[PDB]
Amino acid sequence: AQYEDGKQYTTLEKPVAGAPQVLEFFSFFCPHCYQFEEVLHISDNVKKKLPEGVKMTKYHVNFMGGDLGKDLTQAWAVAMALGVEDKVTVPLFEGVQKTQTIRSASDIRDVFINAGIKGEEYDAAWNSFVVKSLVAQQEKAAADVQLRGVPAMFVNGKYQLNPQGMDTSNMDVFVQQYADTVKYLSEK
Repeated sequence: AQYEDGKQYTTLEKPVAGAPQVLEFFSFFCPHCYQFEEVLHISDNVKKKLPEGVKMTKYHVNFMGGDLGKDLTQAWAVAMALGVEDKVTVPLFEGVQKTQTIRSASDIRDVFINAGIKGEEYDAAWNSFVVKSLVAQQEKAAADVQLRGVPAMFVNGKYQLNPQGMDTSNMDVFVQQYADTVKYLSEK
């Protein structure tokens, strides 16, 4: 074919029922995730090519950056509950990896305050049980698919994107190939 198992994607030996249609995993500690987010805008270019009536989910993971890693997964859960993913994603990445000014939960909280979420509203969300389950969901979905590395994309719990098997000479070309692959897998 032109799209072969083991080449632009791999297939899960243990498929995952009821999974989100397009499921992406990242870490604010993950260097390629930074690339994927602010240089390549993968999430965004995938969205643009998906059929629709298809929803896109993105989750943070715990296995990078120890204690601060977990804090970031809760903070992402807060982002998700308040719907402020778009206002914090970039300063969260740059605070962990570029400026290195995120060193504690409090520094994470600063990013939200500066992004305009209110302390009262952030602390309330942070501590809410809706956020607890949303953390639980994030962990469960990573658990369901044997996740040991990020970035990672899964399409209906049975296909996993394999970017090592795509050309990287041209970034735009890598992105199109990536998204088209998601689209092909979407339709499968």
